[PDB]
Amino acid sequence: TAPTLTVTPEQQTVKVDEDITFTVTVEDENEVELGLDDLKAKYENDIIGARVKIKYLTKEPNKKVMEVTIMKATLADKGAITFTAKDKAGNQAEPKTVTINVLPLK
Amino acid sequence: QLTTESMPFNVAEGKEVLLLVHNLPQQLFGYSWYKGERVDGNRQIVGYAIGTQQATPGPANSGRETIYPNASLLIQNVTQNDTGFYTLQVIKSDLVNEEATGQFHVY
Ligand SMILES: [Cl-]
Repeated sequence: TAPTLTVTPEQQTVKVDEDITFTVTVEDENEVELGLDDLKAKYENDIIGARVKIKYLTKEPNKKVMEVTIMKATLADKGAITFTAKDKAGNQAEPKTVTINVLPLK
Repeated sequence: QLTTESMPFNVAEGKEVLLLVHNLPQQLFGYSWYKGERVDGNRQIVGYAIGTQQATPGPANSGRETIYPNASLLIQNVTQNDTGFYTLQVIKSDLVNEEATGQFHVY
């Protein structure tokens, strides 16, 4: 079959200096690979510098739940992050993207 | 498993100390050194990215600290305020992290 990829919240709007959280869930009948290429590209130094926190709520071979927290939002955090998911047999899941919008504090 | 070694563990004021890392994980994404016993971005000394192969300073960098691709940390012209604990976080390709803390004493 095909892996199931769901991301919550699919879209969110925050203000400046606020934390942004979303959760990515992937599961299948076999070992799944969560595609982190886009997430890594957008927040490489932020992940390494503890500004973006990555928490695996589940790290089973066939089920992975990952929670991403972007702390102290800036207007540059307004953007989109794409995630992919395929099983060992190469059956790809339909990619889902997260939309984030940051608003000035006014 | 992941461990850090202070060489030397007792450093004279104004000398150098190299914090070696040993059991580095298999697939890696980056390293970050933090002053203290906790991983806090406000105390990040320096950061290394596997991809860019570049080293980025942090809020707690005094210019004397330099990280290397082997995850080791070099502090030159050490001061008294440099003494204490240091925390190393290794971010793997799974985006799962391994932490190891070291320390040295300045006399
Ligand atoms: Cl080794």
